[PDB]
Amino acid sequence: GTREFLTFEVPLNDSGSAGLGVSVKGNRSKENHADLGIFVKSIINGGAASKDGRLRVNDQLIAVNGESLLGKANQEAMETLRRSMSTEGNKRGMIQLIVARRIS
Amino acid sequence: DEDQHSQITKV
Repeated sequence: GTREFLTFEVPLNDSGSAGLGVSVKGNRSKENHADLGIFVKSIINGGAASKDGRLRVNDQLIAVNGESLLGKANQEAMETLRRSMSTEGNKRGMIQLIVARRIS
Repeated sequence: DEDQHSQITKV
């Protein structure tokens, strides 16, 4: 019982150029070699994510702008959020986010 | 448990 979902709305009115203000990186199963999703590698202390006050490194992504990523590779997912954050989420000024983090 | 071939993407 050390897992909790986190849905956040990240405004990038200014970060629109930086995408949002975070570095993403996903893993891959050891044997299955299947993408294990993306994880916040490093949040730009200043971007939209860091300003949101709800984004923290080591947070696994599940859905961005109402678009799940579990149905795609890490690179595809990070790219899916990239476009979703700089094309659909920015359109209004903020992108919807859904990440899962373990209690630690 | 990565394959030592990960990568980061600035978003």
